[PDB]
Amino acid sequence: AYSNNSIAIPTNFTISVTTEILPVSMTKTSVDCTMYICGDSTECSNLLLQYGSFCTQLNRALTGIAVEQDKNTQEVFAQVKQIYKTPPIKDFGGFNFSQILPDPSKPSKRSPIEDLLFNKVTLICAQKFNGLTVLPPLLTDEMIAQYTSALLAGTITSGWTFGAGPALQIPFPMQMAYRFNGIGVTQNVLYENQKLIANQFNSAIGKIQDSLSSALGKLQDVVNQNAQALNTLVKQLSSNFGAISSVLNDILSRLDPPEAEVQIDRLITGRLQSLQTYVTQQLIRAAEIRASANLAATKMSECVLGQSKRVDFCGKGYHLMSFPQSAPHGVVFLHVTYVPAQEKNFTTAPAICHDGKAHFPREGVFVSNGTHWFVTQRNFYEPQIITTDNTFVSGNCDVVIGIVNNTVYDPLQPELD
Amino acid sequence: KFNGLTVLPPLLTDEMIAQYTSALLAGTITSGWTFGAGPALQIPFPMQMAYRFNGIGVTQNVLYENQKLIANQFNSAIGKIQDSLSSTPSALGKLQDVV
Amino acid sequence: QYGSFCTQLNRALTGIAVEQDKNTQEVFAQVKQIYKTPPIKDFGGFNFSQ
Amino acid sequence: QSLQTYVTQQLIRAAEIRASANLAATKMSECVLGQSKRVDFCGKGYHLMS
Amino acid sequence: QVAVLYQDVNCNVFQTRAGCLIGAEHVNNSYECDIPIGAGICASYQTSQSIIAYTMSLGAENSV
Amino acid sequence: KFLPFQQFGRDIADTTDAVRDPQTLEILDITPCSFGGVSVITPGTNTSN
Ligand SMILES: *[C@@H]1O[C@H](CO)[C@@H](O[C@@H]2O[C@H](CO)[C@@H](O)[C@H](O)[C@H]2NC(C)=O)[C@H](O)[C@H]1NC(C)=O
Ligand SMILES: *[C@@H]1O[C@H](CO)[C@@H](O)[C@H](O)[C@H]1NC(C)=O
Ligand SMILES: *[C@@H]1O[C@H](CO)[C@@H](O)[C@H](O)[C@H]1NC(C)=O
Ligand SMILES: *[C@@H]1O[C@H](CO)[C@@H](O)[C@H](O)[C@H]1NC(C)=O
Ligand SMILES: *[C@@H]1O[C@H](CO)[C@@H](O)[C@H](O)[C@H]1NC(C)=O
Ligand SMILES: *[C@@H]1O[C@H](CO)[C@@H](O)[C@H](O)[C@H]1NC(C)=O
Ligand SMILES: *[C@@H]1O[C@H](CO)[C@@H](O)[C@H](O)[C@H]1NC(C)=O
Ligand SMILES: *[C@@H]1O[C@H](CO)[C@@H](O)[C@H](O)[C@H]1NC(C)=O
Repeated sequence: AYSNNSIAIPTNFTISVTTEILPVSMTKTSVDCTMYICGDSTECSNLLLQYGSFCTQLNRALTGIAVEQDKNTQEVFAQVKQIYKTPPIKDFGGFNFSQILPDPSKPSKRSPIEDLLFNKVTLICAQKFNGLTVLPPLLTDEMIAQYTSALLAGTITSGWTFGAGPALQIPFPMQMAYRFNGIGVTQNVLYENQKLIANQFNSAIGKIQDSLSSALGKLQDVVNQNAQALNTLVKQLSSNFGAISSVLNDILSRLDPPEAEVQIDRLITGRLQSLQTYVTQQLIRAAEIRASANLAATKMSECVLGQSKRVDFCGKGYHLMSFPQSAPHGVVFLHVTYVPAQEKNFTTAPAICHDGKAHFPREGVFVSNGTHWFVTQRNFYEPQIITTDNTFVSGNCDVVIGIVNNTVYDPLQPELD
Repeated sequence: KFNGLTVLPPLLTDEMIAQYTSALLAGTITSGWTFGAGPALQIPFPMQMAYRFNGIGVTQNVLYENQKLIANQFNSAIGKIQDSLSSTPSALGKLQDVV
Repeated sequence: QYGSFCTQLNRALTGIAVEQDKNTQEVFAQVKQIYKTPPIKDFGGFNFSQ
Repeated sequence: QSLQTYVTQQLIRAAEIRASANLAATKMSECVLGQSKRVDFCGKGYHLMS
Repeated sequence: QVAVLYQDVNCNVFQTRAGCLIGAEHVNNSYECDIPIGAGICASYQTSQSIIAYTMSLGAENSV
Repeated sequence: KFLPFQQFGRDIADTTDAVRDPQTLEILDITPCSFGGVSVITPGTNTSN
């Protein structure tokens, strides 16, 4: 419903948390081009040697892919030059954080949500050394978890300043008041019902686990695509490519040397074409993954280390904060956001004028109780008497359309009486 | 129709895309930015424009004292863009080249 | 006997085709609840008829 | 060979168009659904709305 | 003087998850390094003078 | 409509006409017969059949 003198103001809020999952790296492989298309054959290698420097180019491409994956993993997480620890006493003012920071009981040193994400994501990894190998990631899972825990401790015990110089401690309720002031609502609306908010926050953190126990589509899809591409590369060894047989030993033994090169070269060309296709596909996939990792790094740098005024970049609704969590070849952000609810509709007016002088709100809006007029903040509903402190004067209410007559209290008047 | 080459229809027909665009326009016209961050809250359009003016440093009273001029300028600009979009063939080039 | 090139090409093209629908959906469907403008266009002077 | 070349070119173009669509989605989120303080992300001048 | 690392070998020797490493010895403490090896371990040159390997140090640990 | 001297016809690959019979000539368009892919919609093997 829309009218030229009607506004709707929410009288309540709900704090929600949203999970955003982004893959930052994929498994790195490095196939031996000389070995892949020549299964330990001297004549095969001799024939390939005259086919240009294709193998060196393919090896360089794969090595570059692996290096850029290590760079992506380093860049997404290692945003902090120092490692922070949460204090032993977990007194944050009612905020139960026991679900995001790691617990010491489990040997894995990972948080319950981190553990659930690790357990959720799983031929695929057994190709039996057929000229191919996987290299371990430069950062282990334990070090990634340590980075995430350091970021978490910094963003809990030091607000946003730890990402912009030295870490300055600050009590968590005051940090949340700072965030509330950032989104627009005055900080007092926190302290007036802080306990309630805490419970709400806890409840939200208590749901995503179930919401994650029922998903991981991006990470699983990346892993499945990589495994399936590797499997379809390995399986191509059994094709004839127009030759007598798909095995170098069989074609060498059955056929004479001078009449087997004409048939070995077709198999060489087929294997080289398959390997080239695999390398090109991996290059395109790595470019896509690098774009995703850059987006994840930007989200970690803005949503976590600070407060983002961008509308839909760190979860739906006004953004309060965010907590990062590791995941196998990916990162999961829990965005803590603030959304209005339980709105009521009043009748508004752009300004109110009296004794030939207009008055506009300093920061807020004018609403109608039904017979009286009030000035309140934009998002939350908190009526206040329209005094000269909350309003400023400009004009004579002869040019503003929609002026509503009313009186503005002067705090100096009662002193005279 | 050639041999072995085919085109699949889009998931969202142009009517549905137009409906989505109209929904976004109506939301941004009758509710400002609130409909993108929770439940939609109604607010008069001059008041929303005053909020947006206050969001770039210009005081609120500027719009409430020059509303007629602001509306006339907005209407003139909209007419001018509609007229100009049909002037040069290259205006939609960033799309056409793709095709 | 030339391998599995056909499957690879078909999978790549199908992936592109699905990705286009994903692009359109995530570009336009930013709201899960469509709105309608009021019948009366008293916007205070601004003309949205175009 | 011809079909492989066509598929690779299509993959590159699809990646570029996906980047453009992501930029369009970001602009729709931050310019229509709200006011953006990024200076030249909503045309020249101070942004008002979109 | 350089060091040599193999990839998949059940190997101044020093076993490493990334593969057998010879030519360098591991140290018990840890420093932020510049030559990545893998599996959280990495080598560098230090003052005689030799090449060493160690697990990476994330940063100067401090609790506020 | 084709000038009465040609025999074949194509825009890219082949749409030939003009039946080669010396006694009778007639223009016959050549087109495929609606080849097409086939897709399958399944709610899920563990949900229904
Ligand atoms: C907004 O602009 C439109 C532009 O078409 C105006 O529409 C005009 O309406 C009158 C009323 O009969 C017609 O005679 C004109 O031909 C229309 N077009 C133009 C260009 O004038 C419309 O009046 C304007 N105002 C509103 C409130 O919609
Ligand atoms: C806001 O909603 C919560 C939901 O549980 C409720 O407890 C609270 O009382 C509401 N606020 C007010 C002011 O009633
Ligand atoms: C206006 O405020 C007074 C406070 O005393 C209240 O009694 C009254 O109900 C309010 N008006 C309406 C229409 O509710
Ligand atoms: C609102 O519009 C109505 C027309 O329905 C008009 O009578 C009234 O004066 C307008 N008020 C303002 C403040 O624009
Ligand atoms: C407000 O008061 C002035 C003078 O007291 C009067 O001229 C004007 O009509 C009043 N406004 C309304 C809406 O009655
Ligand atoms: C590596 O060698 C050591 C020492 O012989 C042995 O204990 C270990 O089981 C070996 N591991 C593998 C994977 O071969
Ligand atoms: C590290 O400490 C262990 C335990 O005292 C010791 O056995 C080992 O030799 C030390 N490392 C070096 C390089 O001295
Ligand atoms: C299908 O539903 C059954 C019934 O709960 C479940 O056991 C199974 O894991 C589901 N998935 C598959 C692939 O069968």
